[PDB]
Parts: sequence; structure tokens; C-alpha cells
Amino acid sequence: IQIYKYVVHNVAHRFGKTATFMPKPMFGDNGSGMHCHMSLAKNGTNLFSGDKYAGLSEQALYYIGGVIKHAKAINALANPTTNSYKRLVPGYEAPVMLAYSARNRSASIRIPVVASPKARRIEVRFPDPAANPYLCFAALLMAGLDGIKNKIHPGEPMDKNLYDLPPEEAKEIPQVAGSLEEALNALDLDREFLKAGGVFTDEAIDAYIALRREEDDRVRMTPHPVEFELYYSV
Amino acid sequence: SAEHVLTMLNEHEVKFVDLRFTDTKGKEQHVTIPAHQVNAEFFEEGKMFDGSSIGGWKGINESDMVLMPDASTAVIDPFFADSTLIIRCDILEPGTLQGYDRDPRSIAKRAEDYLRATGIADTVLFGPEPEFFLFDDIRFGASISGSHVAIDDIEGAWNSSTKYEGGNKGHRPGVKGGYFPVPPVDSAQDIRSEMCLVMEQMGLVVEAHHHEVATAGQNEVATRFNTMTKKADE
Ligand SMILES: Nc1ncnc2c1ncn2[C@@H]1O[C@H](COP(=O)(O)OP(=O)(O)O)[C@@H](O)[C@H]1O
Ligand SMILES: [Mn+2]
Ligand SMILES: [Mn+2]
Ligand SMILES: [Tl+]
Repeated sequence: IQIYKYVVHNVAHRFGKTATFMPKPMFGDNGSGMHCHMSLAKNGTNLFSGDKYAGLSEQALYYIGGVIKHAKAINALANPTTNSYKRLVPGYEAPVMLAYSARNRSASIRIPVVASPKARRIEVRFPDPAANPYLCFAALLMAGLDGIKNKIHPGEPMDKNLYDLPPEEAKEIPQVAGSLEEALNALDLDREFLKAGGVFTDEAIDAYIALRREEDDRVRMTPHPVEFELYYSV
Repeated sequence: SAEHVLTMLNEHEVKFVDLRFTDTKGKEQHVTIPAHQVNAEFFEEGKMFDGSSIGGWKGINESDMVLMPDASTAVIDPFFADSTLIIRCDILEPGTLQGYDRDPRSIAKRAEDYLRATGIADTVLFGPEPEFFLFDDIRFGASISGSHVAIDDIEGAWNSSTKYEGGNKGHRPGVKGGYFPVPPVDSAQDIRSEMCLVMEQMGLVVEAHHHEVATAGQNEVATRFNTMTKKADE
């Protein structure tokens, strides 16, 4: 991913362009995401193929359960910018609902409908390119493993249709963090799954939270152009 | 009427008389006659034209029609530099003096007559609420190579970003928001009231005035109802 970004940035430059991996440079058009397809393996066998939903193993479902349980904390790493939250906005295509499905696009976890069991996996759609690939990937894993170690059932799939299928029970389906401040909060509290195996240390986590917290401050403290459109004649 | 009109000529030292009427499309037309051309004769048989020159009234052969001054409509023009009295006219066919089939005013009068003739009622009451826009600049055109229209006004929400030579003052109605903000957001209070004072000096009765919903100067002056034909005059 780092080599990828390097080539993109530099080939663009070499052609008289400028490339950006920002999640949402423009309001009104598509943002840039970084869907993450994942699967586990042992001795060349795909531990995610099974008899359960869409060809999934039960191991895959627990992995999902873990990701859904720790989603908001994972957000602090997969969507590390305030800009990230302008992409993860109640759109219809916007992958903000913490549920899994093979078809539904409101679902932040798509299950690739595929032929060969060798290629069975899950696609966590909410990450964006601003994410530190290492910390984001690791966090996704650690969450999935905590889902497996603790057999966290991901509940039932959401094949029906998105919240634009508004309040049916208010549609109180779990969602991703709605802001960076919130993702940072989640990561603060929900940190144990990361500290497992001494992978993430408290200082490592607190250091990260602090860096991002000062970035969040700049955005929260600086008057926004739109605030003038909305409030200058107040 | 005739008797009264000769009075107004001296009371206001009128130098000209502006003969007005409406074409098929609904646009008020006019021709000016010196005050000294007004006499006994003029009121009983009017003055005629080289009419073959108007639209939807154009008959290749029979081009001549009669302008019949309606003495009840006499009113001073508040804009012209030289004292001039406006007199609305009816277009009548020569000799017969009956009232042109294509004359919109004659048509409205016939419809008022017909109401009475059927005995269903004796008077028709009309109260239109016509709305309008006030701009600063309007440009448009169409030729073989293209077409265009460009609207511009100090209130246009799009000007929130415009550089003005004494500075952009910035209080303007947003899209669909020009409704009732008080000045300086509403830049037309003085303009509307002038329109009201003048309308009243011309025989109309004003009920209210206010800015309308659209940005870029939508406004409205509500006038009191009146009998059908008189209202269309108004
Ligand atoms: N028969 C009637 N009796 C009373 N008022 C009438 C009658 N027929 C028509 N009207 C007219 O209704 C019109 C006004 O409407 P208004 O709601 O004040 O306009 P706007 O809300 O669009 O600014 C007036 O011109 C009023 O005098
Ligand atoms: Mn994808
Ligand atoms: Mn109105
Ligand atoms: Tl995208």
C-alpha cells in the first residue's frame, strides 16, 4: 500500500498532475474508499469456506462478529481523519450499517458471492485510503480474532434494504462512528482487543489518540466557509 | 369622461395625451397626440391609424381601424417629463364602430355584457396576485453558434462570493429564502413602496407589499380587486 501510494503520487507528479488519497475532497460526488477483502488460512486451506451463509465457515462469522463489535474503535484507524466522516455519511451506497450481506450495499461488510471455496472471504467496506495500512489492517485482524476467541455471533445477515428504508423500528442497527472524536473515544475505551498478545501497548494507543486529537481540534476550532452561508446574517 | 377630461387638461397644464391599448399577446401599446388635438370630435369618433402595422391584427387589404378613447380611464403619467395624460382606448372597426373581434379589451367587455345578458349575475370580481422579479443585469441571445442567458442581481445568492468595488456587504436572501427577512437582506423596501405610492396615484388601491420567496429579487405588490375589465386595465 505504501509502494502503491508512492507510485501513484509520483507518476501523477511526473505527468503534471497531483494525486490525493483524501477520503472526501468534494461534496456532491463520490468519496474514495479502501474496501478490505480478508480471509484466514492454515496449511493452504481457506478457513473461511464452510456450510454456513453464502459458503462461509462459522469461523468467518465470528470474525465478522468481532469486526462489528469493535467497529467504532477500528474506525479510529481505518477512518483516521475528520474528512473520512464526510464520506461515511448517510448515503444509500455509503457503507455505514454494521451488518453483513452478499447483496445489500448499505451493509458495511459485503460477502463476495464466489464460485471456488478457495476464494471465499469478507469485504469490510468502511476503510478509506487515509488509514495507516499497518495499524488499520492489524486492528481489523485483532477484532476478528477477538470475535473467534469469543465465538461472537454476528447475528443475522441484513439482506433486506438500507435505512433509506427509514425508521421501521427506527432501524436501530449498529453503525460506524459518526465523527473522529467518537472513533477516538471508542478506541480509548474498547482498547483491550488490541492489547491482546501485547500487540498494541497503552502508550502506543494513547500517543496515536493524541496526534489525531490535535488534528480534530484544528477542524473543530476553525470557522468553516459554510457557516457564513448559514449564519452570517444571523 | 369627456367633460371631466377637458378639465384635467387645464388643471395639470397637460402638453400631451398618450393613447394606450393592449395587443393580442397582452403588451400595452401607445401613440402620443399633442393636447391641442383633443376636442369634441375626438371623443365621439376617436382618431384612427396605419394599423396594418400590428401583430395578429394584420390583414393585407383592410388595414385601417379606429382608436376610441375611454374618458373614464384618464390618468396622468408619473414618469414622462412633459405633462401628459394617458387615456386607454378600445379598437373599433371603422364606420360600424362596433369593436374589433381581435381587440382584447373589447373581448373582455363582451364577456362582462354576456354575464349580465344571461342574468346569472350583474358584476364579475377579479383579484389577481401578480408576482415579479427585480434584477440589476439581464443578458441573453441566440445565434447560429449558440445561445445564452445570464441573470444578475445584488440579492442573488450566487453573489455571496462576488468582489464588489466597495466591498461585498453580504446580506442576501438564500435560495427560496427571501421570504420576509427584514432589510438589509431585503433590499427592496424603498423600491416597493414607491411602486405602491405611484400605483395609487394611478387609481389602484394597494393592500400590501412584500418580498417573495425567490432569491435575486422576487417581489410582490398586492392590489385590491375590481370588476373584471377594470381590473385587467389595472
Ligand atoms: N369577492 C371578493 N371579496 C373580497 N376580496 C376579493 C374578492 N374577489 C377578489 N378579492 C382579492 O384577493 C386579493 C389578495 O390576496 P393576497 O392573499 O393578499 O396576495 P399575496 O398573499 O399573493 O401577496 C386581493 O386583490 C383581494 O382584494
Ligand atoms: Mn470493492
Ligand atoms: Mn405571492
Ligand atoms: Tl468510492
